[PDB]
Parts: sequence; C-alpha cells; structure tokens
Amino acid sequence: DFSITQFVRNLGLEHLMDIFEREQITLDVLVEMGHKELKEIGINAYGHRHKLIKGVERLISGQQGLNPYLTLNTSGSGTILIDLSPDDKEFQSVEEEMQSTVREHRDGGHAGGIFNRYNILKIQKVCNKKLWERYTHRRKEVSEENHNHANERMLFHGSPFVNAIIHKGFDERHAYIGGMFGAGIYFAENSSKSNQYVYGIGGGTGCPVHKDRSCYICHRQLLFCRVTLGKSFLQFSAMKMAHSPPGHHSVTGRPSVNGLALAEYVIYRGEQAYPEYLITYQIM
Amino acid sequence: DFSITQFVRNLGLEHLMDIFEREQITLDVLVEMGHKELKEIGINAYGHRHKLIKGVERLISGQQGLNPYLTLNTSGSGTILIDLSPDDKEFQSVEEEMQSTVREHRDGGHAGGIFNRYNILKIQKVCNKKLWERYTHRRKEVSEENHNHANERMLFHGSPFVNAIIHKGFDERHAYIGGMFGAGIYFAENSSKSNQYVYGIGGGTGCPVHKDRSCYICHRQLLFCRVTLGKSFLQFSAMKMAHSPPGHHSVTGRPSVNGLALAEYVIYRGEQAYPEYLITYQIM
Ligand SMILES: Oc1nc(-c2ccc(C(F)(F)F)cc2)nc2c1CSCC2
Ligand SMILES: Oc1nc(-c2ccc(C(F)(F)F)cc2)nc2c1CSCC2
Ligand SMILES: [Zn+2]
Ligand SMILES: [Zn+2]
Repeated sequence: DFSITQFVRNLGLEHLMDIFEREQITLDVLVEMGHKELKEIGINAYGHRHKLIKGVERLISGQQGLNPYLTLNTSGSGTILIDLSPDDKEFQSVEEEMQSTVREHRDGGHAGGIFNRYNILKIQKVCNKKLWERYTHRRKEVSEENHNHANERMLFHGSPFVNAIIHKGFDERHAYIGGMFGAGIYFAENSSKSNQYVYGIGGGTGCPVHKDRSCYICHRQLLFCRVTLGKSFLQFSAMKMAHSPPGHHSVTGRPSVNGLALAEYVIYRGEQAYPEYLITYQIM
Repeated sequence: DFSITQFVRNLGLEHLMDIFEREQITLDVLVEMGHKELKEIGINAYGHRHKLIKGVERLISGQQGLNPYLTLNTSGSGTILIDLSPDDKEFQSVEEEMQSTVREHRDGGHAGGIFNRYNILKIQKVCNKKLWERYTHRRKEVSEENHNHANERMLFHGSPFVNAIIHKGFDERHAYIGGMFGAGIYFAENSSKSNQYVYGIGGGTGCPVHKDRSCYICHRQLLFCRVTLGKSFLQFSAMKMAHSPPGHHSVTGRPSVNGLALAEYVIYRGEQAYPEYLITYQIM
C-alpha cells in the first residue's frame, strides 16, 4: 500500500489516506476511479477528486513510455478452470467428440495403450484473458488474408507439458522437431492419436507412477483446442519445413495408403491455437 | 408523408410543422430523435420536446403489439453489392480459390462446359443486414449445440436463382429435391462442380442467348458463401433425407471409388448459409 501513499502524499492529500486505507484503495484500483466512484467512497470535495484524477492522468498518460499501467495491472490475470456439468450438453458434446473419434492404431496399442473407449472424469473450460486476446488478434490477421475466413477447427493435442500450455499458451519455441512436417505444433482430429503423446514421444516410459504406457489407473489429460488453419497447405509425404509454406498458414497432413493412417494438422506459430477444453480421463 | 402531420396534430403542436417540413422530418425519423437532436433542429422549448418524446414512447412502446416500429423502419433494408478491387488481396484470395479448385469432371464437360480456368470479371460483397442477422442467430444456435464450435466453411453454390438468393436469402423451401442426399441446399468445395449448375440441373439448356452450356461469351455468376455445418453427418452413399439426421446440423458427402467423385455439403435449413461473395466470370 506504499505506492498509493506516495502518490497521495505528492499531491498534498495525505489526510485522505484514512479513507483510502479503510476502503482498501490501492494504486491499481485508484487509477480506475472517476468522479462518481471517488464520491461513492466519501471524497466529497470536487477539488480533491480533480487533483486525484489529474494525477492519475499524469502518471498513466504522461509517463506512458514507462508503461506504468502494465505493472499496475498484473492482478487478476492468470488462468482459471471452469468445470462443465456432466448433464450440460456442452459436456456431452465434448465427450461425444472424445469417444467417437477413437481408432485402432497400426501399432497394437504400444504407444498409447490398449482400449476402445474412455472413462471421462471431468471437462474444464480454460479461460485466460491475455492468451485468448492473442489468439483472436492472430485469428483476425489470418482472416483478413484468406477472404475473411479463419478456417477455424477444434482438434486434439497430447503433451506432457499441458500445465505449461494452459498457463502460458502454445509456443512454437517448443515445437515438435521430430514431427513428419518439421518443427511445428501438431494437432489431431482423432483423440486416440493425440493420446499417444500424453506421456511423450512414442508414449515415453508411460505413466510416472507405474512406468506403464497402457495404465488404466492414472488420470490422463488432453486438450481440445481451437486452431486457426487459414489457408492450409495439403501434403501426402514427409517434409522438414521450419515455417508454413509461402502464401499459407498451416499444413494439413492427409491420410494415404502408403502414408498417414489418420489426419494431421500443423501450425508454425504458437498464437494460432488456443487450448479451450482440458479433459481428464482414463482409458479402459 | 401525412403520418407525421397526424402525429404532430394530435399532440396540438401544429405550429412546428414548418420546421418538420423544412428539415424533412418523417415519422420514422422522428421516432429516433431525443432531446439533443430535436434541440439541434431548432425545437428549443423543453415542453414541446417532452411532448414529442412522450408521444413517440406511447406509439412505439404503448402500442408494441401492433409493431409500428417494423412498419416505420422498412426503409434502409435491402441488399447492396460492394465491388472488390482487383488489386486487393481479398479479391486475389477469392480468385485464387476460384481457379485452384477447378477439376476435370467425369462427363466430357457436358454440364458446365470445357475449360481449365476462368476469366474473372467482377467480385462483389453481398451486404444485407437482416439476412446476416438471421444467419448469425442460427450460427450461434448451432455453436451452442456443438461445443462452442460453429464449424463454418466457405463453399461455392451455383443456381439460376442467384438474384433471389442475394435479395431474399437461401431458402430450404426451394431445396434441390433431386440431389443424392435429399431435399437440401447443396454446396461444393470445387468451383467447376457448382459451375455445372449455373444454368440449371445438368447445366439446363445453357446460356439464355446461345443455348450453349459451354458458351465462352455470356457472363456467369457463382456464389461463394459462409455455410454453418455444426456437427456434420458423414456419408459415402446416397440416401434421400428430408432434414438433417438426429443430433446433426448438416450432411457432408465424401468422395468414394464407387460413389462421389468430389466433395459435397448439404444443409437442410435456409438460415445456415449466407452468400458473402458474388463472382461474375466467364469460362475459358
Ligand atoms: O497431440 C500430439 N502431440 C504431439 C506431441 C506433443 C508434444 C511432444 C513433446 F513432448 F513436446 F515433444 C511431442 C509430440 N504430437 C502429435 C500429436 C497429435 S498429431 C501427431 C503428432
Ligand atoms: O452449387 C450447386 N448447386 C446445385 C443446384 C442449385 C440449384 C438447383 C435448382 F435449379 F434450383 F434446382 C439445382 C442444383 N446443386 C449442386 C451444387 C454444388 S454440390 C452438387 C449439387
Ligand atoms: Zn499409472
Ligand atoms: Zn451464350
């Protein structure tokens, strides 16, 4: 509460600090208060309100180059998880997407274990204001290209760094270098394809508690994400690109007889995806 | 014309009719004027403005059951077409989609004619506020039923009734009964496929002038539309349907060895597609 104390003292309004302390008025709150709000907490004199508002203007606008607003607006940020009710139809729709896209992989369940269905434990909507705004800015940029069409999709993504993703967003600096299309973020439309990467490439060593890639006890996590594809480059064979091809925004790997068994979608910029749903589950 | 006169006379404010006539104030305009605007046009007495505003309130709200607002606010509606600049990247993107999706059809160009590319003449953005609002209402409805995902695509549609579509909107009451998937509205991701339907089923008799399906002179018009698919039902064989299958919002036809040569998308409600671009072109 020191910053607001110095701000008020520099104005010669120290005698209002009792009011400010009682109402828990910190500088971050004060910079968002006009005449009405200040009157509401008992600053009855117009002169004091005028001095306070002018001082706030001088700090925020007059010193914009220092970006004092950003350092004052760190509170309230971060990610929050909102549970979906199992009876709500959005929960059921996500569950139907999760269950109905299961496929039998070419390997005999080696990478992601053996199963046919899932036991869904909970479904959470991931809300992060800054990450969502970054996603929307990039989505609008992509839609201005490609004739006002974002080519948005909802796709799956498995990764042992889901916590980092939901708290910091997708980052191409952590791209999957070994991917078939090279140094991108990979998304699948079959949830069981992405389930093979919950414990890392090729299933890793499996679950940490039992070192089992087919463990039926441990709670797994997956992300069901909004992905902006824009104008997508189709490919049937492996390529080692570091970015999207010229004039395009993503790569769509198509299934082929001698190639992919299932579809793949690759983006080369972290801001073109947003992890909307976090799904906790076990395999059967 | 007279409506404003009767409205003002009933209020006993006949002496303001000179002002209302000089400023071309009609009732539909009057009902959108507050104290500020009325003072602007020179109604200086607070009492006269108060009486006019209360009269407007009694008409619009006190008689809401008769919907005078809809009768008054008919002016300003209707479709307009905005030309896209050929140098604009939006025009270039639409043209690129148009040209790149051309395909060779099983028939020897019998329906749509023989060509490898198009001579693009004009591209226009179709703006109609009422139809757009209806489309967005349906889109929100669908997204709420498909885990917050509308599943929006941009596809081609060719039809001899394009003017009716751009002025009145898509209507399932004019559905294509003869299609493989029933009485729906059909869209394609290949421009040539839709081009086969510009002059009717099987190309009809061709252009009105030369009665040639492969005419290289007459202008043609294609629609490139937003289509809300929601949860789409995937089919590989024909089956005549009246509406979308239970739990689904559209039907997506997939190519097959013994089935479809090219993709196909069918909606069963008219308000699930908005014609965004009107493409005027010639086959070459
Ligand atoms: O969902 C997916 N995740 C990954 C994946 C994620 C993280 C990592 C890493 F641990 F960071 F190196 C590696 C691979 N790869 C794929 C898919 C689904 S489409 C097929 C490829
Ligand atoms: O773009 C398309 N239009 C039509 C079409 C439009 C109007 C009419 C009618 F004359 F009004 F009855 C008939 C057919 N059919 C299809 C496509 C592209 S997907 C394949 C089918
Ligand atoms: Zn385990
Ligand atoms: Zn002709």
